[PDB]
Amino acid sequence: ACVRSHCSSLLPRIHCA
Amino acid sequence: STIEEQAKTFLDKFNHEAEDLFYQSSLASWNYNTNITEENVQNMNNAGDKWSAFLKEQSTLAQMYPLQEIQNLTVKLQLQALQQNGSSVLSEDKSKRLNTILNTMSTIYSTGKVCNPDNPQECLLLEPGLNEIMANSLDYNERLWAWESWRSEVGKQLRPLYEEYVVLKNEMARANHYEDYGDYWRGDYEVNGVDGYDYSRGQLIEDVEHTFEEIKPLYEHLHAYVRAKLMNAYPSYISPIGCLPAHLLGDMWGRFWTNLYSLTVPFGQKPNIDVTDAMVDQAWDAQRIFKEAEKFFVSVGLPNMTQGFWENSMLTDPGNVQKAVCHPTAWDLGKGDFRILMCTKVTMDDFLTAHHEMGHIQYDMAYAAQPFLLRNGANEGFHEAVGEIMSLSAATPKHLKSIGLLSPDFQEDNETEINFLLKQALTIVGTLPFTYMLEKWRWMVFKGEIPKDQWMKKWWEMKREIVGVVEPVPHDETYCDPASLFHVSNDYSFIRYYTRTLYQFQFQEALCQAAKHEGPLHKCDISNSTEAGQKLFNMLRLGKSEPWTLALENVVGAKNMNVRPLLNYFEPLFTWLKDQNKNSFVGWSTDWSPYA
Ligand SMILES: *CCC(=O)N1CN(C(=O)CC*)CN(C(=O)CC*)C1
Ligand SMILES: [Zn+2]
Repeated sequence: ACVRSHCSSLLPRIHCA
Repeated sequence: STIEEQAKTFLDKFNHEAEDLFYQSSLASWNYNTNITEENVQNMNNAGDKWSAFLKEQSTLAQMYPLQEIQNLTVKLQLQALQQNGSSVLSEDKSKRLNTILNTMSTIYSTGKVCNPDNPQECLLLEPGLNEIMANSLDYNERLWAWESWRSEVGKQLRPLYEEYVVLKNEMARANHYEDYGDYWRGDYEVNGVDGYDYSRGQLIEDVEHTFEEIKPLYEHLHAYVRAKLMNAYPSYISPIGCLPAHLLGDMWGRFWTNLYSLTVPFGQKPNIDVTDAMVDQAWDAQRIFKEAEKFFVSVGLPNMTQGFWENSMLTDPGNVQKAVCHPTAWDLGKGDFRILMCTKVTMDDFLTAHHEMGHIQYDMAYAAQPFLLRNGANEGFHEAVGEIMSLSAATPKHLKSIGLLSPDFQEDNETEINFLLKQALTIVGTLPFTYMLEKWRWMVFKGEIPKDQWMKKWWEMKREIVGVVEPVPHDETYCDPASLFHVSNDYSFIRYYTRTLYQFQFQEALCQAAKHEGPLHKCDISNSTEAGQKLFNMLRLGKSEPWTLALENVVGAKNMNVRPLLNYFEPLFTWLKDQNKNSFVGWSTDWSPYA
């Protein structure tokens, strides 16, 4: 699902891609 | 020559470009989130697509290097990260479709609004519109309007899409040889092949249920107490032996019961620890709040924040000249670049949130010592538990007095101790049944233990039995009330909130011993224990290089999650609730509803 996360939060799918 | 030579060649090259491409991407994402423009959206999309492109290509070329032939474990772990991830075996036609469903569902969540039956064209959103009602309203039918309108107007648009989500998600999960997509998600906690520290997916269910059963006695008494109180505040509307109505729980879904504190407070005649007014009398600003968090981590022996954290961070809302996303978020951009984004207000809540957010920074900074692909928390519940324990110590009267937000003569007593524990339980213990139930429902839907013609039937049964929470109005299979929550419509695991909750109390007990705390655990501040920060840093540092079971064991001396520490924290409240509830009914009819 991941590999490396850049910001601790669960951002909305529309604007985090 | 060898194949393990070619693998290191392969990695050293991947890491070089990935370190650059990851940063160009996180930097664009930061720009957008700090300053929402079309050009920043564009850079973020462009930079998003390059990393995705790279990471797809690389992942495929990683298969040429099968782990069996690789003797170096660092290199293996990296090659595994890469091989597993960056892979969608779902066909490009369907992926396209699923990528759309996710977007549409996400949009409908943010966009959708309920225009008032009455009102011509006044339209409330969920935020801040309906959420202001569902937190602050003390009117049954106003809360019920917001609750129902939300589920019957927005949720019913998600039902067609979420049904199709489950199909494509389960195809994707089974193309990787997982039983189902719930099984894939349980895979985050999977340690296989580390003799002595292994953990299987089905084991997670076993420990979640075993731990939950040990928590039922406490929630039962919390629920009984809260219900006895909501009868005073909503006489005529609540059965004394029934479930709590779903629209009366202090937020849109009842995820937290935090907003019921004023209704349910054990001793209101006592002072409220809130220090927001001392913060304001002492003219605290955002800088101060964040320089005080920095001092907390330095006291346990962790580093200071970087120069670049103070230069590049947005710690306040930039006005109307600039559009920022004001969700508190800690950032790890790469290449030594760490930033927090937060619209800090001079409030006790934000003070504690600052400590939660900077804790993620300390985590990210720690595991910078790790190779790129191992720069992650040990499991989806570790980062949140790291956040929560910082907030646990900073909220104590000991610490506030140490920083001068509380008078040296504050009278912490038994009543003061019980009010705190009650407010804490309403937030921490209250979300445990709601969290377990929700992920259970989802596990079961993905598995196929729930037919589409019973999704909402099972949802509300499960709510009644597990959560003790009944719908105020009958809902058919035209509804998708699950997806009316951010994480369900936005495709995110929810068990992380359960696991992080046990972890956090497991961690605090160990750090409070390391720090040699005297009294009850809820009054513990690891503030000046370098031995506590030492113990903590040795786990932060690992990132995801070791199994989460060894990571955990480093801090707590045990290889699995465990509920004794959480239950020891609320023990005084637990014995208080039992003495209180002895003339009330403990337990709930699963059949009584307000529409009976
Ligand atoms: C490993 C992937 C990652 O870094 N994340 C991005 N993400 C998504 O893929 C959704 C758009 C969810 N994550 C975050 O919200 C990070 C801020 C993690
Ligand atoms: Zn957090």
